[PDB]
Amino acid sequence: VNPTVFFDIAVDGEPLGRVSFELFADKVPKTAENFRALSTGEKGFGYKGSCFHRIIPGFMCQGGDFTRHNGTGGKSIYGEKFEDENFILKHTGPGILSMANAGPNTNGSQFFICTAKTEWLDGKHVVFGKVKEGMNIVEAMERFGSRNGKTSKKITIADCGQLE
Amino acid sequence: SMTEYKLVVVGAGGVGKSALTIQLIQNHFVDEYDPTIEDSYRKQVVIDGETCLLDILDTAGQEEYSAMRDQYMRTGEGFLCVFAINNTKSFEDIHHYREQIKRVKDSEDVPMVLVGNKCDLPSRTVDTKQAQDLARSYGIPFIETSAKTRQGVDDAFYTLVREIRKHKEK
Ligand SMILES: CCn1c(-c2cc(N3CCN(C4CC4)CC3)cnc2[C@H](C)OC)c2c3cc(ccc31)-c1csc(n1)C[C@H](NC(=O)[C@H]1[C@@H]3COC[C@@H]31)C(=O)N1CCC[C@H](N1)C(=O)OCC(C)(C)C2
Ligand SMILES: Nc1nc2c(ncn2[C@@H]2O[C@H](COP(=O)(O)OP(=O)(O)NP(=O)(O)O)[C@@H](O)[C@H]2O)c(=O)[nH]1
Ligand SMILES: [Mg+2]
Repeated sequence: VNPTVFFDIAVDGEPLGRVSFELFADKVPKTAENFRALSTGEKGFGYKGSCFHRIIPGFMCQGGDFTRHNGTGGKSIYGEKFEDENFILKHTGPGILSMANAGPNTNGSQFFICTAKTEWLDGKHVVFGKVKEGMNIVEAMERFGSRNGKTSKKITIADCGQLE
Repeated sequence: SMTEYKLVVVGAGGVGKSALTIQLIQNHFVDEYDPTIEDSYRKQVVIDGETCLLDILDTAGQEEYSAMRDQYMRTGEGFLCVFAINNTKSFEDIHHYREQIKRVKDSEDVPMVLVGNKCDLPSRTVDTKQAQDLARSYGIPFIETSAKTRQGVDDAFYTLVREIRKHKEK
């Protein structure tokens, strides 16, 4: 019974659409639980209101810094950082949801959604979910990105939570 | 108009390439870590009485992308080769950057400055004489810097321009 969560995406405050994710709790339960709880806001903090700060067309959309809103922060429900749970799952193609990090065992809240296969990240970033519905919303986000990832409009998680 | 100099800042992840560049350009320092994809900056300066424009490429130290440096090494005119004085591995990583640069330029005579950054920290593992000896063996200047205190920041970039001038004025 893998949980499902959603992001309602907005672009400079204007609704874009909903992306939903399957979280692979069957393979990466600690990492899935972190993302699930951050999506509900149940710890009193989480993804709601935060932005996708790095969008690189052809590669990925990255977000999740809800503490500094500048791409350097974020925190997990276990502490500022937690360990790499496992590297069972690979970056196989568009839609893969994986943890950002600053080196081994530095998972926080930042995550990325692939828009292509990124196999050179295998074994270094923990894959823990995939887009279930609304992949075309992630595709629509790419036109607000750039070569180095700086975005040209504010792409926000206007709302988020867990689905039944 | 003033001469433009294409400077490229290289070195291992976390040595302070970006902090040095942002201190030079924007006069501030933060201890947050924002690992670089690729950034470019411009600043005009006066060096030895002559005004010029620094075009600075701040490169990624992210080690998995070492095969993606050829284009910026071809375009760059001089290289700030940065290590951190409290990180011996980053000092060892210098040699490979210089080897790459020498291969792209087909030259032992490439404008380059060796920068030992984070000299404000008490946890030093690379001594000054060790870095001075390496720079001498490369035939290039060595400067110790702190992006946090601004020690040596202007000097390191200005010295690299002086090296480019010496290479393009013979
Ligand atoms: C060399 C240029 N270049 C490229 C790249 C590479 C390629 N290829 C490589 C693969 N080749 C195939 C084998 C043939 C084709 C050519 C093409 N063009 C590019 C870009 C567009 O050229 C400018 C990249 C890339 C990535 C980095 C640095 C430079 C990079 C980099 C820096 S930091 C990081 N990576 C991990 C980062 N860490 C943090 O953000 C920490 C912040 C602080 O603590 C929490 C938070 C993180 O977790 N992610 C989540 C995962 C995706 C990742 N960001 C990211 O953005 O990757 C960008 C990109 C484009 C996927 C890769
Ligand atoms: N004490 C001190 N800390 C420094 C100094 N320069 C950089 N730092 C710190 O070291 C960390 C990494 O700095 P940064 O400039 O991002 O390094 P980088 O070489 O650009 N890393 P990357 O290759 O990933 O882009 C940051 O936390 C920064 O504040 C310095 O001179 N002194
Ligand atoms: Mg940097």
